[PDB]
Amino acid sequence: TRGSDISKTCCFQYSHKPLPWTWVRSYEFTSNSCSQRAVIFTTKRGKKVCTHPRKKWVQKYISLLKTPKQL
Repeated sequence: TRGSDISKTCCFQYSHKPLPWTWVRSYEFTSNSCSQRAVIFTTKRGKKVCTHPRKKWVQKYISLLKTPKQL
C-alpha cells in the first residue's frame, strides 16, 4: 500500500501571509491525538506551516489546495 498515513503533527505557530501558490504544495488538518487543533499548509520545498481553520483566508487555501475528500 503506497499511500499516506504518517501526518502526526500538532500545531503551535500560525503564519499570517498568503504563500505563493507557485511554492505551495498541499495542506493537512491536525490529528485528533493533539493537545491543540489547527490546519497546516505545505510548500513545494517541503516547508509545512501550521494555520487556523477559522481565518477565512485559510479555508480558502484548504479548498484551493485540493479538497479533503477522504472517505
